[PDB]
Parts: sequence; structure tokens; C-alpha cells
Amino acid sequence: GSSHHHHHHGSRRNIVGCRIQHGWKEGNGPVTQWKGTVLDQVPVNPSLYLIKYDGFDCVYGLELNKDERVSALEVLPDRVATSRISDAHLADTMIGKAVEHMFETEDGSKDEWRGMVLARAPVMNTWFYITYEKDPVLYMYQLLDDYKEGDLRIMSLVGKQVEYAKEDGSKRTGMVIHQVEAKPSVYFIKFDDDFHIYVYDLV
Amino acid sequence: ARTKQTARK
Ligand SMILES: [Cl-]
Ligand SMILES: [Cl-]
Ligand SMILES: [Mg+2]
Repeated sequence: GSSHHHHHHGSRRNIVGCRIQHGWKEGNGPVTQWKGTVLDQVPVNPSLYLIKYDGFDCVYGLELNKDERVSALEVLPDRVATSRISDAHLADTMIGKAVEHMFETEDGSKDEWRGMVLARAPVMNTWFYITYEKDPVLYMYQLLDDYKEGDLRIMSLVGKQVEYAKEDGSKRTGMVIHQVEAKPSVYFIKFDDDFHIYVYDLV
Repeated sequence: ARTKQTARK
């Protein structure tokens, strides 16, 4: 948590790399329970953390210490293994590449999604950041497993505001929070009132 | 192959 020290000052633990668990208050709904791994703290907005929850494919951005929907936030002593990946070479060249990522439907039929591998994830470094042309939010998977099974085939504005023209005719405002290193025209965007991380080529 | 998840919100 943020610990008052007091009037103009607050202290907080460095929680990047830590396992956490907390409740989440769905708006006018029940409390849901969550556990995951803190991957990063965003430089342009240091109260925003990027989180990977166990069993949930999207990477989320939450202001863990300030968002009032978060309750009973617990930072665990658990130590996340720093694994030395199966093949650093194969991982590192996969970065910045367009890919065809095979999923399968309930129907058992094939469903092939065009994507882009963006980076190796921080902290959980055998996992990769990836986004999709038809679903431009940030996802995270152990893509070396997909690759070896043959289910994966290989082919600054940070700080600025963005406005997105919603289909309604509404306008969604957000902030550019990260520049992809392997591809500096591609950025992560956090929209207010949405906890997904959007990924767009801003050129 | 992986299956696509339903996700909240
Ligand atoms: Cl596609
Ligand atoms: Cl990056
Ligand atoms: Mg296709």
C-alpha cells in the first residue's frame, strides 16, 4: 500500500517482480478474487502497474495502491524463479516479428490469428508480450511451446494523450505509456476506464 | 493448440 508520511509524503514497497493477491469490486457486483505477478511500473505514471493474473491471458494495467475497486491487497514473499530460457537465441530473434498464431475453437477447427511478438515479458521471462491485428490488446503466452508444437509460424510519443473515435460517436481518451523497443512506431496505450493495455502503430 | 478465452468487460 501507499503509507502516509504524512501530509505531502507517502512511501511504498517496490512490488515489481512480486506475487500479489487482492479482491476486486465489480461495479455493483460481487467481489472477485485475483492472483498474479507484477511485471512493471510505468515511468510516465508510477502508480500504474502492469499485471499478469494466473489463468488470464491479457496483461492488465491497474493503479494497485489507489484504485478503490482493489481490496485486501496482499504482497506475497513468494520468489518468482528467474529461469534461464530454453533457447535465448530463438526467443530473442522472435521479437519484433509478425506471426501466425494458431488457436482452436470449441468446434475443434483451426483458428489462425495474425499477430506481432513485441517483447519478452519482464519478470516472467519465458513468457512473451504479443498482440493481434484483429485484437489489439496486450497478451502474454509461453510462445516457445506454441512454436515447437507448430502452432506459431514466423514471418517518442510516450506521455502524449490520445483520443479514439468510438463507434457510438463517443471519444475515448488515453495516454501513451510505452514505446516498443524492437519497434519504436508501436506503443502501449492505457485508456481511462479500461484496464486493458492497447497496442497500436502510431505511424 | 490453445483455446481462446472469454474475458471480463
Ligand atoms: Cl487474423
Ligand atoms: Cl519493449
Ligand atoms: Mg489469416
